[PDB]
Amino acid sequence: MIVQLGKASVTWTRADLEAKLAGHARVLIDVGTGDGRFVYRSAGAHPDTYCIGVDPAGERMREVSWRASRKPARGGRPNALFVVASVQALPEELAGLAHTLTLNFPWASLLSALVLPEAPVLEALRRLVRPGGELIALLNQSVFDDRPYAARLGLPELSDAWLDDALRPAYRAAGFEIRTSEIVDGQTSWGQHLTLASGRRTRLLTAEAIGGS
Repeated sequence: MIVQLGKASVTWTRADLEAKLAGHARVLIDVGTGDGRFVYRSAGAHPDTYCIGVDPAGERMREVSWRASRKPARGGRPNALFVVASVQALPEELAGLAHTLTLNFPWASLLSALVLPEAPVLEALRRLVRPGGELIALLNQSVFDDRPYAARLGLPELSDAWLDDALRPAYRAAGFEIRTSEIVDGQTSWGQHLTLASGRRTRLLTAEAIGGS
């Protein structure tokens, strides 16, 4: 596994990770974390939780990973970790660790993978989650469109029909049972909505990882 530490990228093993994991009751993984501030904040709010931000561009994470690696009084957060990788090749060292897996405003390709959906991606995310653990997605169509020009199909509205025919089976087919499908609002003034939605309509999707018994 590649870990980001300021401008440095260091190689870690499963063993290295487990040494850090010890002493933490929960594990959070944020996929497509960007600048990583969500993971940095989570680390502060939940000392019990080891918080891992993942992004395929190390440099996006330079600032936060350097800051989180300082002494606590200087802003260090030792239960924070930043890993460079994409959903298309997630590091094996992360398999089965997450209680909570977040996808916050994924770009169009990743958003597509979640709402069409796309089995290989769904299967890939499921590999990160412990049984009984949760996938939480904040979905918004104003994100950056990273898809090739030809792949710009129109994306579906997450209606009950869509959930029933497209998403539930496909998520069950990947090891996930969809819990929540809700519009994040549904009466602020014009912009309080957009601060807490960002921008217009964002929907929340949650699913529980299901295993044997």
